Formats: sequence, C-alpha cells, structure tokens
Amino acid sequence: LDSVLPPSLYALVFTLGLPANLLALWAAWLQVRKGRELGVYLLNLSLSDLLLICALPPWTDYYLRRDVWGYGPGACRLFGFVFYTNLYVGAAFLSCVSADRYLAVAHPLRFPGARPIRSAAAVSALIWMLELAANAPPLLGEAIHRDRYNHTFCYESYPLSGRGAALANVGRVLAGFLLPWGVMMLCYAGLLRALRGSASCEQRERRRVRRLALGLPCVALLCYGPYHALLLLRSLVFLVGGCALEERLFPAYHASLALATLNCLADPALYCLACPGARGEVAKVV
Repeated sequence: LDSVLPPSLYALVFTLGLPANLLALWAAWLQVRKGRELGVYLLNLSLSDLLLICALPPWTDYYLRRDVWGYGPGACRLFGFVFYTNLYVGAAFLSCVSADRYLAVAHPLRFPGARPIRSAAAVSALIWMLELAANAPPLLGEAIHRDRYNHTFCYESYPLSGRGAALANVGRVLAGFLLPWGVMMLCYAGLLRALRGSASCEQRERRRVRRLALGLPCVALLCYGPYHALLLLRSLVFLVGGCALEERLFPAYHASLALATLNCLADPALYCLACPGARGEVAKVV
C-alpha cells in the first residue's frame, strides 16, 4: 500500500523547495530590479510555489490521519482553495514565461514596447484574479462527505456529484492544463524555429537551447500530466461500473498529487539554477 509515500514526498518538497523557493524569490526580485519583464512572471511563479509549500503541512496531517480531517471542522476549504489555485496559477505563469521568451527571441526588434513591467504586472494580476474567481466554486463551504469509515477527505466527491456538476473537472482539465501547456508547446517550438537562421550561435549553443526549451515543457508535462489524466478519465466516464472504477482509480489519483507537487520544486531549479546570474545572486546570499 502507499500511505507513507504522499506525506514523505510532501516533506521532501517542503524541506527542499521552500528554502530554494525563497532563494528564487530573491533572485527574481533582484532580476526585476533592473527592469526585466520575465522578472514579474518568475516572481509570481515563486509566490505560488511558496503558497503550495505553506499549504502542504495541513495536508501532511490530513494524510497521516488516513484521509479523515483532523485540523478543522470547516477550515479546510481555505487549504483546498490555496492548493488548487496554486496548482493552476503555476502552469499559467509557466505559460507566460514561455510566451515572454518567445516574443523576446522571435521578434527582438519589436518586444518589449512600452515599460513592460506595467503590462506584465497587469497580466499577472489578471491571472491571479481570474484563477481565484475560477477556483471560488471549489472552496466556499458547499460539500463534504464520509462513506465507509474514517474517510472524510476535504471537499472530495466519491463518487462524483453528478453530470450536472461533474463538469468542473473537465473545465479545469481543458482550461487549466491544456491551454497553458499548448501555449508553451507553440512558444518554445517557435523559439527553436526562430533560432535556426542565427549566423552567430554554433551547434554548441543551438543544442543547449534545444535541451532547455524542449526539456522544461517535458518536466511540466511529467509533473502535471497524471493528475489531470486521472481527473479527466473520472469525469468523462462519470458523464457517460462507476463504483468499481472509483474503487480502483482512487489510490493512484491520490498519489498523483505527490507528483504534481514536485513542479513547485522543479521550477526554481529550471528557472533559477539554470540562469548564471541567479547563481551569482545565490552566491551573494551566503
């Protein structure tokens, strides 16, 4: 069985990501102190990572309680809200970073155009507001349940509430994963296609950019694929044996979130440890 796995992984994510995410926070702010458009997007991605890291400790006890809530009678909507909203916001800002890089590379002569910090912060605040307003129906004190024995996981629905309400998972799958991930696909593919004519960079730089721009989307997919795959499968079938399907597909779905939480530790490594300047800032921190 796997009731040690999730919480142990969460601890590994806390203990390592949270310091590394603070360091990435400082690196992003010292980057944006010079007027870097990518700085605000990196800042917000690190912010979401910190929010996941700080929301994890309730989930640790939650699991250790064999999924039945112990922390609060009703205070769990907040923790579910922050967890899921960060889960979506991280992908959104990954997409924004990819788009910024694509516009910087493909059209170096026409982007940025007017004090990009202002428009970038506008887009960032719009993403935050829209994600919060899209996750609001998922945490307001609406539903909670228990079926057999000590099974009251916060705001879960085994089985799904019904085809008239099960479409929240489908909407989240399409508009929280597929759209940002497809945007990153197109943006990094366009970046590689624009790098083709550069007389300057040799193979040693084109192939490095190829590893970077076809290795970060791969990590994002590896971290945010199983969760949305299981969710989409569950919801799509439930629209269309349901009992036995929920029985079999529960213990792997609940451990796919352990893989999803690895993105909040992988993103600093792929966006701070990759850049030499952020390594210099880290050497300044000590």
